[PDB]
Amino acid sequence: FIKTNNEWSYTGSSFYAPEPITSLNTKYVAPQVTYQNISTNLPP
Amino acid sequence: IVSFVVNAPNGLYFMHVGYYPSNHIEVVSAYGLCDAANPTNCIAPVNGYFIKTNNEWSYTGSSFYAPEPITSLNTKYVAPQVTYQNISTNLPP
Amino acid sequence: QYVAGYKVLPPLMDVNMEAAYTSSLLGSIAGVGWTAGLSSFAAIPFAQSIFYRLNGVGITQQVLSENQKLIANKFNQALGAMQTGFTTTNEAFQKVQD
Ligand SMILES: *[C@@H]1O[C@H](CO)[C@@H](O[C@@H]2O[C@H](CO)[C@@H](O)[C@H](O)[C@H]2NC(C)=O)[C@H](O)[C@H]1NC(C)=O
Ligand SMILES: *[C@@H]1O[C@H](CO)[C@@H](O[C@@H]2O[C@H](CO)[C@@H](O)[C@H](O)[C@H]2NC(C)=O)[C@H](O)[C@H]1NC(C)=O
Repeated sequence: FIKTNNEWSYTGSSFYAPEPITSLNTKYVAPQVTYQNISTNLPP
Repeated sequence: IVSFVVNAPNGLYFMHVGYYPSNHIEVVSAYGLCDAANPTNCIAPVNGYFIKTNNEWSYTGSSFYAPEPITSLNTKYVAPQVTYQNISTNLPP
Repeated sequence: QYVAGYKVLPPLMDVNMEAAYTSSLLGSIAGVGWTAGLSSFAAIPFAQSIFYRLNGVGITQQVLSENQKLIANKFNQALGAMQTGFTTTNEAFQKVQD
């Protein structure tokens, strides 16, 4: 869950290449306290 | 698959029951089925292969030839690739 | 070998048997590793094989889908680097000599 200077995006684990997040690269997990909050630009 | 352990007069003696395939045949499969109208919506088989067969595609496993139509229960959504085989005439659900 | 007198047995199989084993394993290395379980066979062309193998270790599909040529050239020079590498600096060559 990279931050961008180009507002998050996706990057893998072995190459630096930001790209927009989708449902194809994440999973729905129960919330924890340390997770960041956002209410400005909702991810798809 | 499974194993069993028994004693031996100076050691340990092992049974191992495993899968042994036979009567292997050759078929024609693809790498990913994706709609032509919607290029984003592409799926890929899970622990198996998308199969073209005769009495259109179906699903097969990975250790036995058991043809079966694909569902969401044995596939996952994967990003489009140019090498994935397209389909436009009979879309699975 | 006979001045003192001792036999040197040839190995258990002729060189063509090792050639057949290595050729079979090189022809199957592209195809065995695509799905867990060794019952099926998946003799893919080697390009899609290395694409999926490099994708599975934490690389997004986009960069490999757009940069086949550079990684192919890197693979070619990486394989060609060891052709002249057979010298004292190779640990495995030193172990062979030992
Ligand atoms: C995002 O907001 C939620 C809602 O307040 C925060 O979650 C709770 O934070 C309090 C404050 O310490 C905890 O006592 C609760 O246990 C948290 N609940 C859950 C379900 O996490 C969350 O910490 C905030 N995230 C930030 C600020 O990064
Ligand atoms: C399935 O259709 C898609 C879209 O029409 C094809 O994807 C494009 O194919 C052209 C020509 O091969 C390429 O120039 C584009 O770069 C492809 N797009 C992407 C996003 O990769 C795809 O080739 C078709 N597949 C089959 C098997 O017919």
